[PDB]
Amino acid sequence: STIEEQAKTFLDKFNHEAEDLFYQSSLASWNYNTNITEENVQNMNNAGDKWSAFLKEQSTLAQMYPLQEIQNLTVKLQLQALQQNGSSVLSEDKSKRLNTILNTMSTIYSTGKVCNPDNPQECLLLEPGLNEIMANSLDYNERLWAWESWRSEVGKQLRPLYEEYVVLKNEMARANHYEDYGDYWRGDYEVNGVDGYDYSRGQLIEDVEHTFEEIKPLYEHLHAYVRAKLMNAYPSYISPIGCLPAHLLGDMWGRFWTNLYSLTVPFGQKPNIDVTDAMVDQAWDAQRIFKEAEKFFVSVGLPNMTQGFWENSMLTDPGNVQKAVCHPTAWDLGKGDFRILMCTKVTMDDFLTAHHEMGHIQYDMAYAAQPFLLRNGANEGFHEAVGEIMSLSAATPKHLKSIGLLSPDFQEDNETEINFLLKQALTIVGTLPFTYMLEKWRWMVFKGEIPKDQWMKKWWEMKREIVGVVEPVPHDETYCDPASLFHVSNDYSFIRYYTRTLYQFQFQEALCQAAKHEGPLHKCDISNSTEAGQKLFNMLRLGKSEPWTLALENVVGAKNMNVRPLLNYFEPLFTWLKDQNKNSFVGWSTDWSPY
Amino acid sequence: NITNLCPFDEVFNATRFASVYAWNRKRISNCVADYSVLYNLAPFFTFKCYGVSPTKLNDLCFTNVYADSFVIRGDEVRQIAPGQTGNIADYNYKLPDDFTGCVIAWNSNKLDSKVSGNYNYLYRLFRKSNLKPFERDISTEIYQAGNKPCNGVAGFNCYFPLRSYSFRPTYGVGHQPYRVVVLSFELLHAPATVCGPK
Ligand SMILES: *[C@@H]1O[C@H](CO)[C@@H](O)[C@H](O)[C@H]1NC(C)=O
Ligand SMILES: *[C@@H]1O[C@H](CO)[C@@H](O)[C@H](O)[C@H]1NC(C)=O
Ligand SMILES: *[C@@H]1O[C@H](CO)[C@@H](O)[C@H](O)[C@H]1NC(C)=O
Ligand SMILES: [Cl-]
Ligand SMILES: [Zn+2]
Repeated sequence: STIEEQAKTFLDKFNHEAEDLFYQSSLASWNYNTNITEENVQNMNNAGDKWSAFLKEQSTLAQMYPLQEIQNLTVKLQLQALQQNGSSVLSEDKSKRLNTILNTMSTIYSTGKVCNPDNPQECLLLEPGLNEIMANSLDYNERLWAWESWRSEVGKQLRPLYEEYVVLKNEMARANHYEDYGDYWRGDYEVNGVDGYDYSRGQLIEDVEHTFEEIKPLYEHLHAYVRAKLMNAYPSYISPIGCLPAHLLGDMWGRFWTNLYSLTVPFGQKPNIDVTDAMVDQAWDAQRIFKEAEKFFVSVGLPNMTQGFWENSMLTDPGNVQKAVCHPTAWDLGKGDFRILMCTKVTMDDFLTAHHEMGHIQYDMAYAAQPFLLRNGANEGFHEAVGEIMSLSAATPKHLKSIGLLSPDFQEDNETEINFLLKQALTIVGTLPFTYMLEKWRWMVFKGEIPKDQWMKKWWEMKREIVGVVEPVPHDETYCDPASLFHVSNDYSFIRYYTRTLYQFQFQEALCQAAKHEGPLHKCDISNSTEAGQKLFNMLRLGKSEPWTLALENVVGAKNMNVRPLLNYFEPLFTWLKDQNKNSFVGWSTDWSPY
Repeated sequence: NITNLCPFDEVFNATRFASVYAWNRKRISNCVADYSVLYNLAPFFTFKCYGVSPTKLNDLCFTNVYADSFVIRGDEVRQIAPGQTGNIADYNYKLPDDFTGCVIAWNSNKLDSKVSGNYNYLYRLFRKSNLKPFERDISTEIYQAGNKPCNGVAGFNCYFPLRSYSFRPTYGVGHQPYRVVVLSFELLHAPATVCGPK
């Protein structure tokens, strides 16, 4: 028989045994995350070890099918997913050395704590307390201490570890026939093989930098508005022409600007839309929130939730006897098992989180008829972009009075949509220059374009130039300011947060045309529209089997990542921001430093 | 006056169903065939007759009746039909294309699913050629997927042909077990023994 027909036969054997061993791992992972027990730890660790021992053996067996005499692109896609060596191309003493720096980094990050210089008995961890100083404090020197001491204690311990981490990850990727480790991360977008839908790994860098040039008119008007409003909370500390100090942006790293809404609100006397107080008067519970979420998905023609959804999911915090990990998660266990783990309070944010995690289940339910290695998103940004356009329609005042949570005699004016859209751009637009330069710094560290004696020199030369954020203190090369973030210490690709944000409004504007919506894009509700649900489902059904450039064309009609739907969304905000920044300098000077 | 009923209670209301590769055939002859056991319909929902009418079952009289019983998944019940292609239809149980008879299927999840997995139900995954209609292949010979003769052992490009089902109750429908009975009506130019009630 031919070597391709021996590969179809090998994958038929694999798909039967991978689907059995992945269910046992996922069911043991579910039982721990709902019932934290040492026996539930050993069930989770043993079922996940059998699945990793199986996937290691089948990776070795898949390498005997050369991937050169195989012409079906469907068979070729799941062999190369299984032929991925990873760290097995390295030597065995360096494969344990690379795993040593990776486990030490998460240990220094999670168990690193900072003690205040007033009392030595009290110290502060990051996630409680030091996140509360960076979010809610309005004193300059109080959050200047919490910003600097997190980077002068925990970022100092990660500097000699990160220089060894880059070298071994580059040895791993060069042995896997890439250029560097940043080239291996860009391989999630490589679509070599299909005519008319090709995409190279270097093409991602050029397409990210091209879309970012159009965000800068919208972003530097948001930067000029936030800076003019932060001159009232911290006077004699902000320059009218300078950058923003890094410890005043609402969190530890300046990743999101969402905690700046108390100071940058346009019309502060008008309250936001919050149907949390309207929920308790109608006596909503966690079941009502989630049945109104799956009512929304059948209105666009997607399926309702399965019988085993309502029998096996955890939709409520089970009390202080049953201890569960209370993070909202959608679970695709395989073999028709779809569960959502969530500890749902009767709030507006849990009502939109219910539409988020159900948008993940509806996408897991759609590609269930694929082979096992093709059951994922089209790329890494596709899956979170689908869950984000469901919360986008559900939070509209159109949708919120069609289910009866707003009053029928409710009038929305222009002094509330600016309050809505600016709160969005603090979260959505305010994270895109952070996401773009943190990957552009990492892509050049792996490429060797930044030598290790100039890491924090070009980290702050790019933070001034791209984000418009200045350092409050000088930093030499003993600091490692990127690795103070979770995703840099824990070895995660970060450009998926950039591409998801552009896919989200590309997805939303396409389903908005199909629903035939009247006016502004931020008022779009795709509910009661089966043409918007059928255009989405033709992408959701493919999973990982087609090009992501082809799956993007099944909804949007274009083959590439596009930023014009994002700028169309914030168009009433951009008009109001350009009128407000008339007496102020729009832009920053990278020469100004606050020290 | 009624006569001896046909033993369908030891077919449908059994406790042991077969694997689909080793399906159990039962010959039914010389009795009155009461097809009004359809009143079990609330678990017994699937009922599809080919080549004969469902209501005109007692209108016709037959020589022999073959009942074939096994367990498949929920997503493979569509393969128990004339002119179908799949894993079950090609290597496990093939219906004729001119098939006269009925296919009865029902969900068996609260009877054939274990929390640790029901690994007792098997199916043939690999075979050198498609099955003939009503052929039963029960061999456990090592399938040769490549060009080496495989030496009677399972290794690279040499697979064991039979795989299991591993039924668990938290599966979705389509992976939950379904008990299937296939009734096959013969006319062998003989004294037609199997008749409906008059
Ligand atoms: C590739 O393989 C799949 C399943 O093995 C098959 O359905 C398809 O026809 C093959 N060819 C192409 C061009 O996709
Ligand atoms: C989905 O299931 C719910 C729960 O019974 C039901 O009310 C609804 O009508 C179903 N929708 C469809 C389209 O089957
Ligand atoms: C769909 O339309 C019906 C009837 O007009 C309405 O009651 C319901 O609220 C709508 N659902 C939405 C907008 O989600
Ligand atoms: Cl930083
Ligand atoms: Zn999500």
